[PDB]
Amino acid sequence: AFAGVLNDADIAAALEACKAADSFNHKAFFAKVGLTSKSADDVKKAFAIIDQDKSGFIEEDELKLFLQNFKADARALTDGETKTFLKAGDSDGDGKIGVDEFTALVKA
Amino acid sequence: AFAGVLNDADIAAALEACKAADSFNHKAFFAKVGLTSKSADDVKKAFAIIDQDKSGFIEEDELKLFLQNFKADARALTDGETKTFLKAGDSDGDGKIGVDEFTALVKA
Repeated sequence: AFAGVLNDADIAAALEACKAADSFNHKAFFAKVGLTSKSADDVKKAFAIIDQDKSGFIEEDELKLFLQNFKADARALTDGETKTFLKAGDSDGDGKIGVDEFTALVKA
Repeated sequence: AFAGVLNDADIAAALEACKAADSFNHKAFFAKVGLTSKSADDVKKAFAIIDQDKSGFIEEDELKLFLQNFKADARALTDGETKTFLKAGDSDGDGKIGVDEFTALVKA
């Protein structure tokens, strides 16, 4: 879903680096794919794609499928990767990530 | 110190993927640099290099400098990366990593 608004090669390389189970690092991913340098406005767009059901939050089931928003055949994160990613982004502890949280996960 | 027993390109790419602060992932690193496919005997050799003082353990100060064993000018891990890496490898909770622990961190 980003393929048009993130570069093709950046995505591929991002995915290749975390093909092994439990090798995912969201900072590593974000930097490589090129989202860290994006505008808060484009980051919000990115957010909406990940939030598959448009609930206004990225729930754990959506975080598990994070990579698949980038390349449809990407692997699911393991439970440990998902919990780690959740824990880093979920500032208020509601077990989900809201747009402001997402923005801080991407940029900081 | 591995440059002769790990490939040049693998190391470079491993380092490039984690240049950003807090982007380090030991599984990602290990897989890319090529240590995961090594013999328990070569893994022990790797261990001895990281254990800079030959105490028989990789203490936290040595883990912080992990990358520098691969390329001398590599960055130090942040405190958060080091704690995470320590926590994943330190099975017995003595705050350091022994060779068997290291072996399981690399292979599993």
